[PDB]
Amino acid sequence: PDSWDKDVYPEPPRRTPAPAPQTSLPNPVTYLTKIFDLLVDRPVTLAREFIEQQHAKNRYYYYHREFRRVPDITECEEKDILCMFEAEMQWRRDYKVDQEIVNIIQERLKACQQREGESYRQNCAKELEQFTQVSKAFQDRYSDLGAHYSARKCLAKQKQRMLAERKAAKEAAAA
Amino acid sequence: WIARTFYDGPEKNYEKTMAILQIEAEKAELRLKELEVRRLMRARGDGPWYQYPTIDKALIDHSPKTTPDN
Ligand SMILES: CCCCCCCCCCCCCCCCC[C@@H](O)O[C@H](CO[C@H](O)CCCCCCCCCCCCCCC)COP(=O)(O)OCC[N+](C)(C)C
Repeated sequence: PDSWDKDVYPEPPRRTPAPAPQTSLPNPVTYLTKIFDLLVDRPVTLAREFIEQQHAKNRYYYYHREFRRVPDITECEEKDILCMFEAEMQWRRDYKVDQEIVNIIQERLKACQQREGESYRQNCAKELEQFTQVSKAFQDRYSDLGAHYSARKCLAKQKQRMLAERKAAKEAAAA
Repeated sequence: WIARTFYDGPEKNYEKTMAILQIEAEKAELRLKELEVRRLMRARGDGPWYQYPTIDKALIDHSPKTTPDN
């Protein structure tokens, strides 16, 4: 459906087999789903048509809010409360967006597991690799801040991590 | 409807928080400066505060005193 982007939430082309009745005996599934169609799907469809025309009579729009970029906690003086406030709000918004990204990837993984059925272990390596990469990055960003987290604590954690990385690289170079 | 009739936009609370933070930070730095100024004035006594009285020199009598050597 157009209600969501197909690229963000991909699906395989959905190949389905064709009915191959090898016997002439009538299968009750076909007749029963036809009577279901007649007794259920049409009245629901007509009610939806009524509701959709009534909605089309009154059309109005809502907008997705755009947020400007502001200097982050690194370009903030040690006691300048206003810039720290701006940077903290921006960092919290980014944290929420990252959580939503991880949610999207997890939804992809769950859909793959259910869809591929008995061969999910092989036919879901792509989603597993994507989730592993995203999970590793998210953990590196936000794993251990705890309650009372902030942009300053995240910056300190990043500085410690990249100091360790610089030390390791220097040790490798001077090996 | 609820948002229109009961609440306001994020700008109001955002900028009110900005103003509140600015006031509170100024008050904090003022308190610290005031404590340091009090410490300095009480230590040296060269300020307007902690001025303890000394004898007024207008009480001294500057006249011959029945004896040349005071
Ligand atoms: C399905 C549709 C209905 C949905 C349900 C809605 C019901 C809402 C009831 C609960 C309301 C919760 C509180 C909401 C009001 C908060 C206080 C204040 O903000 O509201 C003021 C309005 O409050 C109302 O004037 C008073 C509400 C009182 C509700 C009482 C309901 C029960 C009364 C029962 C009496 C029955 C008769 C007596 C029988 C004996 C206007 O706010 P304002 O300061 O502008 O906000 C600034 C931002 N602006 C400018 C954009 C608005």
